[PDB]
Amino acid sequence: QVQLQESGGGLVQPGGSLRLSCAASGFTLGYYAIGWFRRAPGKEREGVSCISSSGGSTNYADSVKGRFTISRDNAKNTVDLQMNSLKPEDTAIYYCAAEWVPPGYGATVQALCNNAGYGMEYWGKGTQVTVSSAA
Amino acid sequence: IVGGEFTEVENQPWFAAIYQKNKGGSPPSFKCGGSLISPCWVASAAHCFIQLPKKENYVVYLGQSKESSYNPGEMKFEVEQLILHEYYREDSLAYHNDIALLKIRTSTGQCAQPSRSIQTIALPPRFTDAPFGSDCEITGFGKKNLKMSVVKLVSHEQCMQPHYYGSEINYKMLCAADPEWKTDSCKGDSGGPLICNIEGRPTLSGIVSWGRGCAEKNKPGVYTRVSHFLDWIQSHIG
Repeated sequence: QVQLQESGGGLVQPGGSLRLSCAASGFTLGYYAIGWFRRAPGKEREGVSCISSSGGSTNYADSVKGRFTISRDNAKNTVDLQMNSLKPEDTAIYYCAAEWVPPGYGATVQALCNNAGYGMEYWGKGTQVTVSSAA
Repeated sequence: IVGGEFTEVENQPWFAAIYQKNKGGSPPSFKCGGSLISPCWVASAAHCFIQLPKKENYVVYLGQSKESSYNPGEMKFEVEQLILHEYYREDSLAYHNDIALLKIRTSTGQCAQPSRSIQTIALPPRFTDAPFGSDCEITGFGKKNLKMSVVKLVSHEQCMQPHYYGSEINYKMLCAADPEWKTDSCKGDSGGPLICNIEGRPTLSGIVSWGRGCAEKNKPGVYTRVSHFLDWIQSHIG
């Protein structure tokens, strides 16, 4: 009965901002590291931004450093992705994914984020973010 | 694992943490240690799986270290084969033929790829063991982070003494302890490796199986003698 659900997808003007949210039902999201991955038209899945279960560690793809901000609320069972200064290059389907990090590894979530999300336990169906002059 | 030091990214890169799955999105529970003997095969103890011998219940993690970054694509493994020794029996205190094989694969179906943090361990030559008194090293999460320690092989004659274990020790087993009785394997180290040198090559000589107490005087840790299970092992592996 475990479900991950993204929300916040829409159509925004280049330079605009948009906030995504990932909510879980059926389990406690706070035990899990969360990663935002995206697939743009034509390209393969890439890690946008990731965060550890407690929120102490984060990682960002170079493409979005200084523009995106990931955060979470383990009381409300959510993880958010704040997107500022949006560019057409950001147009894609954005997925939320959750993975339990076993004890005995480094504190970093960098390798969690740089590998296209292969092996991530749980996945949402994804939400569409489109940046265009058509907005 | 009583006493010793915490390992790093190049210490015991063959060690495998074996977890049991919980219902729903609850994080898994640590169950046993194990050793990567082939890119696709982990060796552990049968008594770790006798309650729930179906492979779907478990997940294996590799490359554990405080300096290694967790990558689920290469360090998490599902079990596509769970093989317990067909003549595993539980005696009064000892396990007999306490050995099991787990065939592993990533989410994309790959086996373990060697790295700074993930290496296989060599099997012993048939019926060949390090001399008694040799320094072997044990490793585990047993009684937060991976630890390793050094124990010495104990002869069967010494081990089969009445004030030790008597006739509950056979020659398909291996005894090892600290001469100062201060270091030893404990609850939660089950299935983990006993690494001895044979011809100056690190070798999986033992699999943590049982013992009365932990680092208790006159009672050393008992191990499955891997050198006597090669035919069995390679009968399933290759």
